[PDB]
Amino acid sequence: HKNLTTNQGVPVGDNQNSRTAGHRGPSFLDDYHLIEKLAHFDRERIPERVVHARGAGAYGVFEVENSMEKHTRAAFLSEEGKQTDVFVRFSTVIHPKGSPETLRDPRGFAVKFYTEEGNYDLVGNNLPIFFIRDALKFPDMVHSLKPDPVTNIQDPDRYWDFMTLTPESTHMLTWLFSDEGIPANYAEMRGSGVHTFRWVNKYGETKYVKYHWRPSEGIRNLSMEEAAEIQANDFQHATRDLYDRIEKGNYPAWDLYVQLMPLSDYDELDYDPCDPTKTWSEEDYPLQKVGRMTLNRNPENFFAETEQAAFTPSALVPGIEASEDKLLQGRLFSYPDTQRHRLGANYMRIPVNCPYAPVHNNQQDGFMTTTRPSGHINYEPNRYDDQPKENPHYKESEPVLHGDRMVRQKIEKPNDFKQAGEKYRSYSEEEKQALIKNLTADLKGVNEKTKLLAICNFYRADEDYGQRLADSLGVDIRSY
Amino acid sequence: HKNLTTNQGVPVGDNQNSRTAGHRGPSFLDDYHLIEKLAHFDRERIPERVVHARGAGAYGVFEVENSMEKHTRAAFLSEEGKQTDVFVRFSTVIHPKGSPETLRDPRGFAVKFYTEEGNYDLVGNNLPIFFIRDALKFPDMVHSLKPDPVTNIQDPDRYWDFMTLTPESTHMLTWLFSDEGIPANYAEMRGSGVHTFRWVNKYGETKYVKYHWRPSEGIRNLSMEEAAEIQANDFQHATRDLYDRIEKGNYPAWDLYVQLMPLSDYDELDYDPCDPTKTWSEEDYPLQKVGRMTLNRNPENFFAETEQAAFTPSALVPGIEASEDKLLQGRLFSYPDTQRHRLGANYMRIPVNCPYAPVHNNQQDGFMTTTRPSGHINYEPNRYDDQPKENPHYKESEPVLHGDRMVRQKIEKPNDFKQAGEKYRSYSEEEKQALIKNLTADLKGVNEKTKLLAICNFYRADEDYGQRLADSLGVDIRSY
Amino acid sequence: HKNLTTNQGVPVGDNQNSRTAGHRGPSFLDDYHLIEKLAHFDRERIPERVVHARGAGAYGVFEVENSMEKHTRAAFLSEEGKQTDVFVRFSTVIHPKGSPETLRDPRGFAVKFYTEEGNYDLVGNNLPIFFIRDALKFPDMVHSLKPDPVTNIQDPDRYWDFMTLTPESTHMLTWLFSDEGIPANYAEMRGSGVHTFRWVNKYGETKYVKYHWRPSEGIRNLSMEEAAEIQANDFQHATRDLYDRIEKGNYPAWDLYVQLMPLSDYDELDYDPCDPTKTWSEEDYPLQKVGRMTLNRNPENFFAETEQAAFTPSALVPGIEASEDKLLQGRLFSYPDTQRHRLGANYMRIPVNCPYAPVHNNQQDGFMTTTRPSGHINYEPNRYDDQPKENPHYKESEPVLHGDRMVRQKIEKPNDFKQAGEKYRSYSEEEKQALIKNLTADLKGVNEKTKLLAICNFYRADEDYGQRLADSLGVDIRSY
Amino acid sequence: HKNLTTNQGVPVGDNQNSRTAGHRGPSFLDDYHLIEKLAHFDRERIPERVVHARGAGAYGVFEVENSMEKHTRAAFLSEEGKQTDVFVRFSTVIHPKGSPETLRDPRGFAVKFYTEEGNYDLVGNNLPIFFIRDALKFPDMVHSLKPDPVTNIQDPDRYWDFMTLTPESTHMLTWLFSDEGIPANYAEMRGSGVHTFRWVNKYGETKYVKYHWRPSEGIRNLSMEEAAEIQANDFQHATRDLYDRIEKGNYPAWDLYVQLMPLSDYDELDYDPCDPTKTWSEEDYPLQKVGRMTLNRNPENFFAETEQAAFTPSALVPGIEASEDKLLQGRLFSYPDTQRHRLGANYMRIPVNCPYAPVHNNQQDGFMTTTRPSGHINYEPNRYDDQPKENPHYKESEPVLHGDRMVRQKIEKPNDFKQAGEKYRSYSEEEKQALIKNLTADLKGVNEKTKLLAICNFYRADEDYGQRLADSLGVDIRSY
Ligand code: HEM
Ligand code: HEM
Ligand SMILES: [Cl-]
Ligand SMILES: [Cl-]
Ligand SMILES: [Cl-]
Ligand SMILES: [Cl-]
Ligand SMILES: [Cl-]
Ligand SMILES: [Cl-]
Ligand code: NA
Ligand code: NA
Repeated sequence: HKNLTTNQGVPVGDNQNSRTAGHRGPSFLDDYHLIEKLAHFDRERIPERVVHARGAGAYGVFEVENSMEKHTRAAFLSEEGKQTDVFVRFSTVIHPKGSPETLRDPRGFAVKFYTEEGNYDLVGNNLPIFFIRDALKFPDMVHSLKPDPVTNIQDPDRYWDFMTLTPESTHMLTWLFSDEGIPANYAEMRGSGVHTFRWVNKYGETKYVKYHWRPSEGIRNLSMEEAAEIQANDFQHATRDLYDRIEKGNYPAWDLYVQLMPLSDYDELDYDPCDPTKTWSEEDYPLQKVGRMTLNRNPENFFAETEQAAFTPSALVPGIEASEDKLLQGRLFSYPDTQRHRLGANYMRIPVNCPYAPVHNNQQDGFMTTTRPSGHINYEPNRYDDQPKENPHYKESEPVLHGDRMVRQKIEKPNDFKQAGEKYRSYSEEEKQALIKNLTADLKGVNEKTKLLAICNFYRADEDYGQRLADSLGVDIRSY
Repeated sequence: HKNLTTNQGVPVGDNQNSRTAGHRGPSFLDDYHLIEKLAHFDRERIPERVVHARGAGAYGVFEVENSMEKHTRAAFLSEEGKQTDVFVRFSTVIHPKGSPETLRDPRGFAVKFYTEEGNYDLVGNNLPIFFIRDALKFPDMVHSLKPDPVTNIQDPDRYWDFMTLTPESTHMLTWLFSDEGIPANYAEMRGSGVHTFRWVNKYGETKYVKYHWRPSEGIRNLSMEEAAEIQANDFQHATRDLYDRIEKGNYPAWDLYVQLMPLSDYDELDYDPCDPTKTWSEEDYPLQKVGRMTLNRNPENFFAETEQAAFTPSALVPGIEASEDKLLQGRLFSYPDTQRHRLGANYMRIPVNCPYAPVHNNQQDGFMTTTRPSGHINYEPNRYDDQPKENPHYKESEPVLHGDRMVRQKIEKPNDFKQAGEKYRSYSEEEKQALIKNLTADLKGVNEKTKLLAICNFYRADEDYGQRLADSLGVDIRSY
Repeated sequence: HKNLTTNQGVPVGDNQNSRTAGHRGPSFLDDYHLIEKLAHFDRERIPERVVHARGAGAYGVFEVENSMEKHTRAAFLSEEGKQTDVFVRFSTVIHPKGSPETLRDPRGFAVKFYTEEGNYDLVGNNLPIFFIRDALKFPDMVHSLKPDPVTNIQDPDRYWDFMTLTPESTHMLTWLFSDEGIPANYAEMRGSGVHTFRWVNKYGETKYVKYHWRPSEGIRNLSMEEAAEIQANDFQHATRDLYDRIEKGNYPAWDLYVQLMPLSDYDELDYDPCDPTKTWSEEDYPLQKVGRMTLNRNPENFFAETEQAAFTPSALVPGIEASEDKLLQGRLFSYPDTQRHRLGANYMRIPVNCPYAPVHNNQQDGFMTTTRPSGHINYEPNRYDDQPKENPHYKESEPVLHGDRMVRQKIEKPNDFKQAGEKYRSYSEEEKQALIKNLTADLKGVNEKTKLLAICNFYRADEDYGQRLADSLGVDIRSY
Repeated sequence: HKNLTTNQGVPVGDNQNSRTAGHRGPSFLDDYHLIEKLAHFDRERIPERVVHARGAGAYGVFEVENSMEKHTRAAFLSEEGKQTDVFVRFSTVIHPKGSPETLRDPRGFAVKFYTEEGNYDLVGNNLPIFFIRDALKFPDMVHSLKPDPVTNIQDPDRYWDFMTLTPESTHMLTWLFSDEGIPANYAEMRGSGVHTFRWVNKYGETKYVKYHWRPSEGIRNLSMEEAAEIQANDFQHATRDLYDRIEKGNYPAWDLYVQLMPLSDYDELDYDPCDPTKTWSEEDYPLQKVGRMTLNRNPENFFAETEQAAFTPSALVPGIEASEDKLLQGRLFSYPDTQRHRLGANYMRIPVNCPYAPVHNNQQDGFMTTTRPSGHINYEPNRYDDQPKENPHYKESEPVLHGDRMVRQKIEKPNDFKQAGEKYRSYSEEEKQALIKNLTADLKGVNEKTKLLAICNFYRADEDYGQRLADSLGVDIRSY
């Protein structure tokens, strides 16, 4: 048995009735419990994520099967059997909190590893490539996909205007308009790091790496009709499914594989291996098993832990570094930036975001300082041997720069269409039909000129691809 | 033709490429256009409304048919034919911003009238009563209805626990579990002030008043199966329908009626006329036509005008005052309190929220001061005849207090069940069948003891009502 | 020995050099440690307090000498010898952070008692009365006293305009313009509750109470010239003194006394005992010793503890209640209101603001949720016997209302001048000379009409008082 | 004559009395004017600037005497007689908002030019060099100079610990401990760009540039004793002096000069010309007159205009670019980053911060959106010719990078002592005595080892310098 109290710790005498002039009169200003309770209620909500606002979280463990020390000094990967706690958030992308999990969208697949050398965040999606290759375009792309700023409803005419004028999107659209554009839930779902990163070993040697997550449950997708039948009765079916699996002891898992590529392989490929519109061949750069992640614990509070969770691709650990990928480069900035706005300056002290490894530094103050700081010395260098100092065992690598000037210029070998064609041809006939069906339903209402440009882009990917789409849309492409 | 610019007004040379070390190298910090554009992107979102987060707005006009000056000095009601501009937001209640408009919920019906004596907000719902009668309970009620704080899914076991232990909710639930719990859209929908207010005329005479909005388009509702079939294909159908009517010149309208009641009728009744769980008889207090409101204009920008719209029941104008209704009393505080958090201290300068009437006062500063203030004199009294002064022609009435002490105590004559029984019996047989069906589907999974208490509450309302519900839930109540 | 780390817990390799294109080239965006460290620096500051921005804090203990249970059920006062931890902040009033502590101003004297029945804040000043008697005037008053909104310099012509048109200020000005307007430091200083409060005992009986703190160190004050000489060499002398006394073990202390007055004495006094422009005669309502407070510990971090400290007069504990004082009434609202803005919705979780008594309630979420919440049940009533419940042993009293109606009307018997005359006459001749001197230097540049009004107000207080001031300002008042 | 109103535009009946239960009873919650007026009061303050918090602003004009088009395409410099409007803020550095203007500190000298090609901010100080050369050290440097985080008082032991361990500070300390460390006011004061920037002409040719502002009123300083005498009677004397000069038509002015240096001179020098601890010889790189800035207009409101003013070194206009200076490089980021926090995401719409040049882009939303946005198209590329497009006439230059790797490494030729020794010798004997006096008073209480290191640093600058300082501090340095 417990008293209900104010936030001052005074037991509440009456949690039913306001204080008033007799039993039916107007209310008094001197009712501290009323005003405190209402004022906190009035302040419960914080801004949702700018994208990926709808999602669900879980905790688990990652266990190493094959140590990776030949290729990376990363501590969490250093020995067979090593277990590292994780927190994971899965999400849709474009619509707000509260929106259905049956809509077409990439899915987010964000993993926070609480390592002995700091937190490492791998901020992936299910699909392994992206629509764009430079972060300067990201607000433009998002604004085109988001609901129209007048009507508040998503408009294909708007995003297809953008995508068509951005032909590097063609590979990604070829994946997203398969039925994999609507994963059945979060458990039966692919994961991908998307970018190339750099792995750096104890000798200072560097390889390029890609990450892949393979579901123990298998990959399963929904047709447009299957999605509509679910949407009719449950607009949070994937959140529900994740929670329910874990509560029942049916823990979903993913095996982590990597591909590894010598830096020197740049020069003989017909694409840029750091162009995030590209995959790497699994025949030429085979998947290598690393370990397995199992999610086995639901959060205790959705707001405190899942809504407030903060991931960033710049949360890198020794042995794992960014590549030169221009899309990645902007993400390094945008995440902690948006998080300072969304969550406050001190968002890294929110429990789910805290490292297991020690934090010592000379930062101070900021809104909601709750950590009980002490000491006179908040600057370095200083004369005190016991105060925190830099440690040169933990320097990052020094990537070679091939460029001689500060430039704004597209990468060489963009190759916008080749891999889209390759993906198209890799589809079964049944898969090709679904792609054409899904594209047609999306394109049939859009501006004719934009519709034609879309057909043209897909035709450059593969002639059959583009001709089938033209036929299905009733567009005659003879004069071209 | 226009240049794309930074916020400094410098034309942008290249809106495609980040600044990098050659065409493929990493990105430079000295790229003001990238950082500015990303940072503003990262800050687009503000907190959504704590309740009624999903909604849609429109502008229009209210015209007086019958001047109301014998009963209220309100300027906007003073003459036949007098037109007043309005802004209106319609909404659901419980789920977040992107959530479907096919869910069961009251609907918000908020009207801002830009009058010559200031803005008047009538912050209504479609349904004419409420679940509770004291604002102290509102965070409890909402927390029970909202998604479970662990799972992020709404749970009937939670809100039926609260509602059953809050028997004053019994009238409201008898309306909400009719098919009127799911209006077809925002146009074919009732509106209500819910509370009794006080109207005060030029002689200082006061009557109690209730407001009702009657749709020109008629009232239409959805069965659970009809709601599911719409939900399958459109989670924003009511937002779409409002915009589309207005874009096509098919402007929806509502006629405004009032009921008026002498203060002295308090003793003539077996309920409190300021208990918001109660309606007033239309036989005994007939509806009197006031005028008509027609919505004819969509906003130019959804975020700036609809998302940032701020209404409050305390935005009263001369001749219209609060009643002693303890639920209303809390609302007077909570809206501008939540708005200061949600929108900023200076939220009343946001264009949609600005009055048409002049604003002059001694308030100053606050975040985002954009109004070009001037002058040395920001205090009153002051010796300067030209500075703003108080005006005694605009004093409020002085309501009589019947209570002799500051108390926390329920109103007398709560009468929690009588009007619920009356509403039940007023239903057609078809309507009664839908109510039972809708209650049953909601109750069938809840805790058995709570289930029984719900049945009991409805049985106290009407024996047939409660017995039918018990039969439909397979609960044997012989022996109570 | 410790590593400097990022907020991700990664050891920092180099805390001296930014990442750049060779040893002298421009900087890279991929420098997580630079960006994180700068971005947090950029966010260190929060808004200062709207008034009382300059101040200093200390911890200590209050011990009861005489139990107060005949008069109040307050727990912290129940027994001889009972010790309660306190936090205290002392302050100036008008100028910002960083301003000198040699300026004329009331001094704040704010005490938080961490009691077994919740936190009790007594938010006093050194002087025992105030300038105004209704909170509606507080922003006007402050704006007049604050630096001019154009020039950023305080202007006597502005605040004497307000004060002279607000004759209730006349008693307060009679104390503030003694040399007690400029206390020597925070230790050698009076403290006062200012307001009448209500004390309620175990039988439900109520008395009015005033609080007084008497320094162990005695009261000492600075002449205008003494203040200037300090200001020359130390603009933070009182913050320095408080810290230094404590660091050297010379702990300052105050004895707490009360006056007590029957409610019934209202009707036979020639002033309102809840008018905060009034004191109560110490002959007629003698000082009664309660206990002693000793300050013996400096805070560990000034920002986290003293800057973030939040006091409110509405932090009342059982046995201690507001009076009807209309100035007090506004404070109940304003403090927690400002604090939600200044410190965040969860400011009560900041360590210095936390109660020692347990906190349990159904509030949730809000910016910077750090407390690891859990559970499904965030609503009451609920079916769970273990969840927090109200406790009827802790109801507040029910003050009798003597008023008929909701009114906006000055109190009866304002008596603006009588006590100001009595205080004048109580001054030694030296003290009377200082008063006249300090008033004269402040008034001599003000608008002649405002100057004459000031003289009149003081002449109504006491003829000799007003005549002396007139003589000293060279103003001939014979014709009046 | 005007009505005082609420923010809803309702005339106020009574601005003196709260609404209460009779003339003396407690206060009612239904008092919208009280709550609104107090709640806005409670939200007036915003965070002060993290450094340079104490300052004053004025408007004026800059006029070109000698067109600069041979060296820069900057529009505002393109023709003789061309006038550009400016806003200017002057400041101190380390202490908070209300702190005295008589303290030792660099002074800020920030100029915002409202040009036809956008706003150009030149964010200078009075002194022409800085303490450090890499922005990574800036929060360290500030934390050491700021008041101790425990005591709230500045401590020379703390900043001298840092500066002595940061020998690059030696030149700057040599200027700051002359009596120029305390300018007499803001008018009689030097201005400096400090950094080398790049000027780029219409042919794409680049030179290094330094900026210098020469006061029409001359340079005048205060001794320590002169400063104390002013501080005794006025802690805002420079704020006062600037306002007063302008109000009486005694407009202060500064002539702008530049030095220009070929990029190819890097190897001809024994220091790095982009090391901000270094000046360039006026013999070798002569001062060239550009034009004159006159300040002739005080702001209308100090908060709206001066407190909310936002400058950034990254507000560069075509023809003027950053140099590789690593200190500059961090500032490009930190200013808009801190401003978004301090002022809100939309701080560029605050009037003083608005460009005169047109602003069009695809940014949207954010707190306090007051600009009435419209249109469907908030993304680029898009199919619409009339929407804003990039303009390739406004590309920035492409600086040559001399580095081949991403490194964290100090510049070559730091040369920490040489220019300090040159400055020392350039002082008159009277100036040398003041420098020694000021350094001695600052150093005499610091830790002995730190004291010795300071002496060593200054002795490396010049033997006489160091020996005089050692003699004056009583430190025997013969064994070294
Ligand atoms: C320029 C490109 C991109 C930008 C600018 C960007 C920016 C952002 C931002 C600002 C957020 C909100 C973060 C928060 O509020 O805590 C976010 C979330 C997210 N992004 Fe991205 N993103 C980009 C590309 C990508 C890519 C390529 C992926 C996958 C590789 C991805 C996966 C995600 C995920 C999964 C989340 C949600 C993380 C969570 O669960 O909280 N993003 N992104
Ligand atoms: C209508 C009257 C008043 C209003 C509206 C008002 C409002 C405020 C506000 C808003 C603050 C800032 C609080 C914070 O940020 O924590 C403050 C501080 C303070 N006020 Fe008042 N105040 C009033 C009268 C008084 C009175 C009568 C006293 C003493 C009797 C007083 C003593 C103080 C003190 C000591 C502080 C500083 C709190 C601290 O140390 O942190 N005030 N006041
Ligand atoms: Cl921010
Ligand atoms: Cl640090
Ligand atoms: Cl006002
Ligand atoms: Cl707030
Ligand atoms: Cl609660
Ligand atoms: Cl843009
Ligand atoms: Na191994
Ligand atoms: Na010329």
